[PDB]
Amino acid sequence: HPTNVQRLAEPSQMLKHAVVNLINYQDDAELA
Amino acid sequence: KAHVLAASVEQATENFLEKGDKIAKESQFLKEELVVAVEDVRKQGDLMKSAAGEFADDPCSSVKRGNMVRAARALLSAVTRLLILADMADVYKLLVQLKVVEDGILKLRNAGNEQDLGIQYKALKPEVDKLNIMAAKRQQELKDVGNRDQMAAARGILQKNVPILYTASQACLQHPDVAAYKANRDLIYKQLQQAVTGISNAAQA
Repeated sequence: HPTNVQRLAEPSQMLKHAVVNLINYQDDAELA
Repeated sequence: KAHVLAASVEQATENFLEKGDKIAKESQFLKEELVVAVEDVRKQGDLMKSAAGEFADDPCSSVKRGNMVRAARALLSAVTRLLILADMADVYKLLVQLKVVEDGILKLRNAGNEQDLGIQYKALKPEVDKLNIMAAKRQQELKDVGNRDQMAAARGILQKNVPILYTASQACLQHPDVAAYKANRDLIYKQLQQAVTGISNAAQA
């Protein structure tokens, strides 16, 4: 019986990483 | 292709909300508060969905990029508030079970005859076992090695002394006129209460 913290731990981490990756997005080819 | 990145934020948001919705629905503690926190994650999550989608469609727009960054900040803030409440809910559940064990220890201590002592002992043993599992799961989440050790020590004292208090109380009931047995019973009871307070304070550190 995982705690609430354990149940939300990895999901929260995946969301944080995905947000960081979107912010990291840069592609100067897009300019054209 | 920037939408590939926006899709991942969406996938992760939905995944997170699914878990949050379940905890908010199943919680016996902070139920209403967890619901409000999840509602906001959902609200900020949908705002992010729109902002991220606009940004992915027009990557070079400093404006759309700005709306996305700010929507991202609001979303992660709501996620943090939910995690905090979820954690408090876990602590509340542990504290309630600790109280069950504390009340059970007093009852074991003061059983009036061997018949009731045996029953109060059978009533306490399962609650101690459950409390320990919960306190152990809390220990693995504690970050300060100090608090982690205090917790470990308190759990050990609790488990080691419950059987001993039974034996001590049994002696008092079998030999009512012997003061030394009552003193021993009180000494063991004291060790147990110190473990209880130890668990209570370590759990909230």
